[PDB]
Amino acid sequence: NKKVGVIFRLIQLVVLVYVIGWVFVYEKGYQTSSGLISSVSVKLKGLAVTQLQGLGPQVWDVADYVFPAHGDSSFVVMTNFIMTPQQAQGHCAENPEGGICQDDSGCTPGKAERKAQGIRTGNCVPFNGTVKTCEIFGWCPVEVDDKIPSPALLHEAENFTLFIKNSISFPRFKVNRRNLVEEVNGTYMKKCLYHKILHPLCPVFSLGYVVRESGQDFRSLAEKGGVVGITIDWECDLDWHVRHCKPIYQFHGLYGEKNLSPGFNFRFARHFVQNGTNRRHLFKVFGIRFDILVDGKAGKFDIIPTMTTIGSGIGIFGVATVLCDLLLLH
Amino acid sequence: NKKVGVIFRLIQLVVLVYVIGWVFVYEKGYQTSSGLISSVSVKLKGLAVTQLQGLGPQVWDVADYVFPAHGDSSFVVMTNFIMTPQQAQGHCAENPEGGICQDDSGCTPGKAERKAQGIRTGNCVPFNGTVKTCEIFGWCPVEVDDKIPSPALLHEAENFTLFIKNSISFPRFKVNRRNLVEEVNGTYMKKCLYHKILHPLCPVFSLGYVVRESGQDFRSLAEKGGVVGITIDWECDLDWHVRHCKPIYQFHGLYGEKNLSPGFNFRFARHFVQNGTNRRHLFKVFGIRFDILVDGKAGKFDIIPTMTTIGSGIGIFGVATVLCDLLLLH
Amino acid sequence: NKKVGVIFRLIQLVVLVYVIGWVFVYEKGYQTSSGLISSVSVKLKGLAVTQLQGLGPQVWDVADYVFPAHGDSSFVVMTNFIMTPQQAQGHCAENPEGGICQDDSGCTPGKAERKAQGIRTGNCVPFNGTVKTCEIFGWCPVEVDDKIPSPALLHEAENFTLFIKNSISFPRFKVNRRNLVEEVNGTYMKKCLYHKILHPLCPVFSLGYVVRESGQDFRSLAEKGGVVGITIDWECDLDWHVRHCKPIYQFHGLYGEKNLSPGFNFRFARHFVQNGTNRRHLFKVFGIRFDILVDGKAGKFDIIPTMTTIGSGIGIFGVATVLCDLLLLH
Ligand SMILES: Nc1ncnc2c1ncn2[C@@H]1O[C@H](COP(=O)(O)OP(=O)(O)OP(=O)(O)O)[C@@H](O)[C@H]1O
Ligand SMILES: Nc1ncnc2c1ncn2[C@@H]1O[C@H](COP(=O)(O)OP(=O)(O)OP(=O)(O)O)[C@@H](O)[C@H]1O
Ligand SMILES: Nc1ncnc2c1ncn2[C@@H]1O[C@H](COP(=O)(O)OP(=O)(O)OP(=O)(O)O)[C@@H](O)[C@H]1O
Ligand SMILES: *[C@@H]1O[C@H](CO)[C@@H](O)[C@H](O)[C@H]1NC(C)=O
Ligand SMILES: *[C@@H]1O[C@H](CO)[C@@H](O)[C@H](O)[C@H]1NC(C)=O
Ligand SMILES: *[C@@H]1O[C@H](CO)[C@@H](O)[C@H](O)[C@H]1NC(C)=O
Ligand SMILES: *[C@@H]1O[C@H](CO)[C@@H](O)[C@H](O)[C@H]1NC(C)=O
Ligand SMILES: *[C@@H]1O[C@H](CO)[C@@H](O)[C@H](O)[C@H]1NC(C)=O
Ligand SMILES: *[C@@H]1O[C@H](CO)[C@@H](O)[C@H](O)[C@H]1NC(C)=O
Ligand SMILES: *[C@@H]1O[C@H](CO)[C@@H](O)[C@H](O)[C@H]1NC(C)=O
Ligand SMILES: *[C@@H]1O[C@H](CO)[C@@H](O)[C@H](O)[C@H]1NC(C)=O
Ligand SMILES: *[C@@H]1O[C@H](CO)[C@@H](O)[C@H](O)[C@H]1NC(C)=O
Ligand SMILES: [Ca+2]
Ligand SMILES: [Mg+2]
Ligand SMILES: [Mg+2]
Ligand SMILES: [Mg+2]
Repeated sequence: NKKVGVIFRLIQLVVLVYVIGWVFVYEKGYQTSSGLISSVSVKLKGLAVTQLQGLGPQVWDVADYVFPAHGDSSFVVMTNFIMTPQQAQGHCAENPEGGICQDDSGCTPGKAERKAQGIRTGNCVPFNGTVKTCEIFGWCPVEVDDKIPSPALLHEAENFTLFIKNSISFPRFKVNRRNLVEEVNGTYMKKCLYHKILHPLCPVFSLGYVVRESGQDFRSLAEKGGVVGITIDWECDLDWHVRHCKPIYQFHGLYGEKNLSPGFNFRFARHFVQNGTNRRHLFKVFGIRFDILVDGKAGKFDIIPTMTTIGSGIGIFGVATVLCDLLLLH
Repeated sequence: NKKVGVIFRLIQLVVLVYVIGWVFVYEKGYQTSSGLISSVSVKLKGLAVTQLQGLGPQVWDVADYVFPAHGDSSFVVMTNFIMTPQQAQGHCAENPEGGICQDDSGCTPGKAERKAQGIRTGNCVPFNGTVKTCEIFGWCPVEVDDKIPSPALLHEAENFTLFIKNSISFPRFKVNRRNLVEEVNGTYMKKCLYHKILHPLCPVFSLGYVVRESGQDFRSLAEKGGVVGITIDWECDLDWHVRHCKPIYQFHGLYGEKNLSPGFNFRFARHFVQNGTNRRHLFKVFGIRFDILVDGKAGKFDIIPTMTTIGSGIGIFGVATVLCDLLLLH
Repeated sequence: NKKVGVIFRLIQLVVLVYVIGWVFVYEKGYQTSSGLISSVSVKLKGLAVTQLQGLGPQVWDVADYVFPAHGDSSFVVMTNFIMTPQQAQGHCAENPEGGICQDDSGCTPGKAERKAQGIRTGNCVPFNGTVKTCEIFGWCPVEVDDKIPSPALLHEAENFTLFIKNSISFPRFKVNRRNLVEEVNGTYMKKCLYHKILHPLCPVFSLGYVVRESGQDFRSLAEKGGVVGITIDWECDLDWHVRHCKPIYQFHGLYGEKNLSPGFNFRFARHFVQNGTNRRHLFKVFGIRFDILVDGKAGKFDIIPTMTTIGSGIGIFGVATVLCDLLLLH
């Protein structure tokens, strides 16, 4: 019965290497894990000029296309918009999307149950020469978004510069880290663009590069909106120096079927007073949605997790020996 | 004895079924699990007309009551508000809740330590015919919010239509899903409203229906504000087809004591220039805020989790056999 | 030997006391834990007057320095700003930090690849008496933010009052709780300031106190920006009365190296129409970023977790007895 003893010793050494190698080195059992508190700050530096027929050139800056101007992890960068200027409340025709009337008797006074555009007065007024729509009480210039410009108005926003400022701190270990690692210098930040292989630590991200890394064409998203997911990973080992701690950036493309509700869009208004009359400008903005999520874990050596892992390894070794003895007994 | 062997085989088959079933089949240990990256897009439709005393009708559209116009998981829908128009900086009387003075000597120049309304000039001026308040420097049309209208101004927002666009993707499995499931055909959305049993996949949610599902009456919340929590679950099995992956919507009502701090409210201003003077309109908006949280888990068959579960089951079987033998030995 | 036997009995009773005490009493294994749904509401009460050279006093109320006026867990409180008023689109000189030209031939028509400030017409115009900059198309009053005032403009915002309204609910146990505990009352809320020892339940947080508890001086964070992280813990036991459930507030300071990108800052603009011409006021706001994160769990007695913990304890006791017997055999 020497071969059975050799098999027993082989199982013994295998489970020993498993409990000493996988639990300690691979899983970092002797270390302890703690969460972090993260705050994301984003700033854009880009300018795009859009010229519309019958209107002067429009200058767009960081305050314009960044609607969360205060700064948030979730922000929208405007790429295409539909402008309905000089809106004023009054009795006027509605959009043909709500309904088409051939006579005043067909119109019913009240409010539409679904997709209401205003309060119908019960009269049928011609929206244009061909068709007629119900008269409603509201903003007289209706947003007609049936025509979307195929070339993106803010097409210059493809190669803009996006700077992400992320500060993370572990309360258990009392260590504060920032995306600006020691390998990040001022002269380096002056001229650098983020790359997956060349410049990973450069905190300046190109919007077109971010969109292309996610797997989406920038033009199709700029046409009618899009969603891009950015994730920052702070997995690091505090047994080494804090210089080794560096963030990892991953880009994920969030998209759906193109036939049903493609892209991301919303409507906002700028209220102003002109000539003593309250007016507003309505914009249907097709912009790319950027969501930043920060998840990180830090491991530092501690005696209690080490002792617990040693006890678990001893228990696993004992269970393995007992199972081998039972298999030998048959 | 025979009973000893019967009990032994019974425990054997019980632990075998346990390690091959609940542990393996029910808990789905043969599949790996990972998180998702989610982005929430919300769009509101519906119009409400509010006619104030001594003021013309005010038309409110999606851009108006939705203050997060860009689109976020946490958004506030206006249901009631208190409007103080034409606010200009100057020297004027303060609110009575801040302080009541009977003479100029009682007033003290400076700023209030708590609940400051303006820089006190140091003179006692009559707020109205009966009482007098300290003169302060700031917006002279001071907000008087002691009277809240019992009927909600934007009470038509009960049966509005809320569209939620959620795109989730699992980076581990590289599978992208959207709330617009294959059952959603685009024409179904034209005439569907979300229901717990009838229309679970309709992406259009009625605000009143959501408030009722949360366990609250819409009128009481619309009067003085409210908080409603919406959760979306994406638990699915990747071994089946992707069509089986469907989101589950749950509504939670977040409330508290009605006596102390009832509802939810905030204050914002719209700055404009009229007649060469900087003026603003102050609104105390009593509206219901909706917080959308997305959590999902996907499982797909993998060999390593299966092997680990098989090893754990074999270990548990061995431990159970040892314990049964020790118990039968007595 | 009897001594070996009593040693084995001592070891087994020790491990039994361990598995019965640590798992049940200390770790609360007999009860199950679930997550919560949290919504954070913040309200600021404070007024700061900033007087600029050549401009009248400016009143900044809650609606002014709270840019997320609708209310969110992540909000920025304005403490210092650089104001550039009366911005209009035109052909004027650019900022000298972008480029300096000595002749018209040096200028290149087009847009800058990095940090673009506008569309260069191609002519070199004098920015001031000494130096000349490239003429660009855009907002003529180019922002000159080289000089930052050392005293914070909104330095009065140090001892302002911040009220946090957090409502949490556990869907598994259907228990709803709010940060306003039964001990907190209206008279207490009228006059109280949060303290770690004196007033832990007071929901009114002083901004200066919050910044000092995080470990940062308020002056530098007000001058050049800062980030402060607030965490709310709702760890509670449902075996006791709901009165014992009270939130715990912790403040974490998120900072980085001062040499490279110190503090937090953003840029926003207010659009208005004056004299029939579209104009805007651009502000470079240096403010403290406040992030509120809520994480908590609740535990209530259940039979299935208790039975599972009892089974695990019996298994651990059996494994320990088997290992002790194997050691005694050696
Ligand atoms: N989106 C961006 N693209 C390119 N560079 C950026 C961007 N954001 C910041 N930077 C650079 O990082 C440096 C430090 O950033 P910081 O947060 O101090 O901005 P800032 O200096 O206040 O902005 P500005 O350069 O407009 O004054 C700046 O010199 C700036 O040039
Ligand atoms: N809140 C809502 N209530 C009801 N239907 C909605 C809502 N939001 C969107 N829809 C419908 O869903 C469809 C697809 O949504 P999508 O994001 O394409 O809107 P859209 O067509 O860009 O906006 P609009 O309908 O204003 O032109 C639209 O035809 C629209 O009618
Ligand atoms: N930032 C704050 N600082 C000090 N006290 C506050 C603050 N926010 C709210 N409170 C106090 O809490 C009480 C209840 O809060 P609530 O949300 O009802 O405010 P409110 O009464 O709507 O606002 P206001 O007091 O301005 O009318 C109020 O009486 C108010 O005095
Ligand atoms: C009038 O408006 C309708 C709206 O759908 C459009 O189909 C039609 O072509 C328009 N006619 C003219 C002459 O513009
Ligand atoms: C791409 O980047 C360059 C900068 O080198 C810029 O000039 C160009 O306009 C960008 N492309 C688009 C489509 O904006
Ligand atoms: C700063 O770090 C960057 C990293 O690539 C490096 O290229 C640059 O030379 C460094 N500058 C100094 C002054 O060390
Ligand atoms: C004057 O204002 C005070 C404020 O509380 C109010 O109680 C009182 O009724 C007012 N008097 C008149 C005549 O409006
Ligand atoms: C309920 O919905 C209907 C649409 O069918 C609408 O007409 C009605 O105004 C809604 N109720 C309220 C109180 O808004
Ligand atoms: C699309 O799916 C919906 C799901 O309810 C169904 O009612 C509708 O008939 C379907 N349309 C088509 C054209 O299949
Ligand atoms: C002109 O502007 C430049 C910008 O850097 C500055 O250095 C210089 O001192 C200015 N000269 C005068 C006279 O203001
Ligand atoms: C500190 O708080 C007091 C209120 O007691 C206030 O008067 C003072 O202005 C505050 N300090 C600063 C620097 O704002
Ligand atoms: C309000 O709460 C405080 C905090 O302990 C307490 O001292 C005070 O007695 C309470 N007042 C009332 C009326 O309950
Ligand atoms: Ca205006
Ligand atoms: Mg449309
Ligand atoms: Mg009040
Ligand atoms: Mg600068």
